[PDB]
Amino acid sequence: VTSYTLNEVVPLKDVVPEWVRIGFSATTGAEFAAQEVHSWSFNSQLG
Amino acid sequence: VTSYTLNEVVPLKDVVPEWVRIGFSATTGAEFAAQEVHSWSFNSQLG
Amino acid sequence: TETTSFSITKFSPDQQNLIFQGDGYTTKGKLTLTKAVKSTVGRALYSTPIHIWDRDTGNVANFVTSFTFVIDAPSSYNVADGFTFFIAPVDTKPQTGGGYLGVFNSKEYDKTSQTVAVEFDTFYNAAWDPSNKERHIGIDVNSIKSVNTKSWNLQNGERANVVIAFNAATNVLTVTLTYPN
Amino acid sequence: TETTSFSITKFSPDQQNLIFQGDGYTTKGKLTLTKAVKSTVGRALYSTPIHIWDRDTGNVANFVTSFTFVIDAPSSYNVADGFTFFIAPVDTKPQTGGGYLGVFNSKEYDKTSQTVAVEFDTFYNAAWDPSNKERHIGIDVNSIKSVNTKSWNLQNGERANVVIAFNAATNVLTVTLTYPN
Ligand SMILES: [Ca+2]
Ligand SMILES: [Ca+2]
Ligand SMILES: [Mn+2]
Ligand SMILES: [Mn+2]
Repeated sequence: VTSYTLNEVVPLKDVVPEWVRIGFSATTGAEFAAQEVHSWSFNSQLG
Repeated sequence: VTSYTLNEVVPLKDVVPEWVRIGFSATTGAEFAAQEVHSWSFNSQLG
Repeated sequence: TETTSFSITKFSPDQQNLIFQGDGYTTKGKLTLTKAVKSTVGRALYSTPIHIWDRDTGNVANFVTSFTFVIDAPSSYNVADGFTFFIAPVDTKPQTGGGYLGVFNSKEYDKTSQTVAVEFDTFYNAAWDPSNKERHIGIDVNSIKSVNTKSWNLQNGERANVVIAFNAATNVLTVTLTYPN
Repeated sequence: TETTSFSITKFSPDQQNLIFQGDGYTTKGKLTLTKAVKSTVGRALYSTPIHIWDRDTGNVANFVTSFTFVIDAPSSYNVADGFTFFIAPVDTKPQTGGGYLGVFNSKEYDKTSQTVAVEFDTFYNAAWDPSNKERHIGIDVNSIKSVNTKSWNLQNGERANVVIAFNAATNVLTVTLTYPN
């Protein structure tokens, strides 16, 4: 198994609005590739 | 503590579409009352 | 596999994940469907569409919902029409008000309705409510005339906890209503 | 208190709880953001707005997301532009394409962007990517220029497992990507 980990402090309250939408993006240019997602889980708790 | 329980067989697949919305409704007529909900939790699992 | 869960223990004035119809609105940490006013209707829908069954596999979802509600009427002899928990198509709009509870339009079986509702009926409508004239909890399938009802004694202003469960292996829909006292 | 949770282990051809933008579509159990075609963009959003912080209490949500993705390119020296997981305002629409990943419009900090993205950048844009020209994972806040990056060796066609967690107590966003071999 090979893994990579990165961490950063991000003050969410100051960057995003109270309600948001979460999602995925992908683009290609003159060089390209296919980008697929096979599965997705998500859990949030406010309060 | 007073409780009430009702059971019935309902063949969901034959009455509602594959995708649905869940919610609450309330009405008043010549006679009325206030209707309100204080908390709401839901869990479903397909397959 | 596909699952979905949510829990709201207190409503925001700007509850973005809900769709409001009629007089429904959020106030003081609570969801108000109707205020104590005549001839009105209010509905609130969770905005995510839920995947209930899969045409492809024939699978049907297992699900459970829990909620706390209150009915506050002027008196035990002046209360109408009732409140429901319902499952309907994604573009559902309020239907006939009054004794139809904002969800059905007839006591006759309307296959185009595609709605299942669990009602807490506080007013007796002679045309389709149980003969005994008692308030009751009922399971509604495409029609305002319940397929099964259970007599229930309304406790005015009191908080009732309700649990509604559907067991897909069985097709059984169970409803439990409880009062502290 | 509010909680939200969802799991999708296989995508339906009619995934009504997702919003698709650009070429995003579902097919064969999978969500395709882009095909291996030149100059294109695709996005897929979960449709329910998520309540991330509260005005009132000043509370901030703890959250965790996990997903499996694959990037399939013609070869190791022909791959662009990349993929991201992002958090944006509810009304978000695709922004600039190519090196901007469909989520940003500039390498300068843009407060009005209000978008945080975790990128998996496969193509070196000289105007703002790390000087080493290596492919990398990065944390982006209102800009295409990451605040922090980590070199990453793309395994062409391999399924990567990613976990992205946010700890409201420390404001620390953590990203972990794992490959089987
Ligand atoms: Ca009635
Ligand atoms: Ca790049
Ligand atoms: Mn009835
Ligand atoms: Mn980059």
